[PDB]
Amino acid sequence: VHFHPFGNVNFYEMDWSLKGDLWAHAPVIAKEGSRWYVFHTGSGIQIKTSEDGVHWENMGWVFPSLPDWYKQYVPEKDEDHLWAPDICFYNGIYYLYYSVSTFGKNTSVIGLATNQTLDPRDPDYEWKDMGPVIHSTASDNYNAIDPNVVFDQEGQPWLSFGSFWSGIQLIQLDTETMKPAAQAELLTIASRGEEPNAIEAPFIVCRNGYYYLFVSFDFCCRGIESTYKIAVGRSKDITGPYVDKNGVSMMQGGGTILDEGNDRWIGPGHCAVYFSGVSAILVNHAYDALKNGEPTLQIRPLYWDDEGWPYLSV
Ligand SMILES: [Ca+2]
Repeated sequence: VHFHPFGNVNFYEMDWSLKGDLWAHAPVIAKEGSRWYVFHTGSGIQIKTSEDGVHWENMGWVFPSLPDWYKQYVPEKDEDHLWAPDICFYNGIYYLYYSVSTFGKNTSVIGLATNQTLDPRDPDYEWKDMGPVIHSTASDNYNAIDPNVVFDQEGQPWLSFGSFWSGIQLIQLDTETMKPAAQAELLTIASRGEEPNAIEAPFIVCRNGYYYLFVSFDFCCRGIESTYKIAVGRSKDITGPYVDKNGVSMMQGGGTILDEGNDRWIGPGHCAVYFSGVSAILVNHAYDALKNGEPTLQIRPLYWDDEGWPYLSV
């Protein structure tokens, strides 16, 4: 995809036995030139870099000091952790969306930071605070966190996001501002139909005339007791209805489970999917049962069957 470019690398031929600094929650990846970059949850948005995409090293962060406008949306926030970023490349600019919120509340706001390049060595490197994208107050029936941008086949950028409450939301973005028009309609596209509504961290990709919505089911942030599961559904239209393998709509708890974790890597969640030629990778974090259940970066090749459904190799 033009907005998540990786060149001519072949993900299927690579060894994904990662090493280095791998602690990470809700990681996303981008490649510029010969450098790989991971952005994840943490103080001012944490950054990791790699030469090959296998050996990772912690670098700095996007915001050394948090913008004052956050307080207008989340006055109660007392720490500097920004959550689940999303990265895309468009018109020579890198758009980094992130979440500003407080655990358990829907008084949240998704912000946008842009940069001309991802390489700090370049004179043009500067993460600019481009303000709020969309927000939720306690009166809203949705939570404005966990953003993901996807450009449909027709070149139209869309923003999906959401966590609990009414579920996964979808809204059109304008190409110029890369923000929703003031009167853009907000549409709900996935929900467990349960209470609490444990669905979040949406990620949409388009493959062979189909849009695939990956989401995280159940619970996070509990170490080895996390119950996260990665689920997926698809639709011919970006707006839905997204349905799973059994024909069940994702608005009614539908979703085909891609990974439920195991006894070594618990509760895999907050995924991202990238392509390069005929290859693809699934990126996510999982709790390390061998290291105090710390959120750990995971990258695995992602295949697709004859029916078009994705699956992880063994
Ligand atoms: Ca995400």
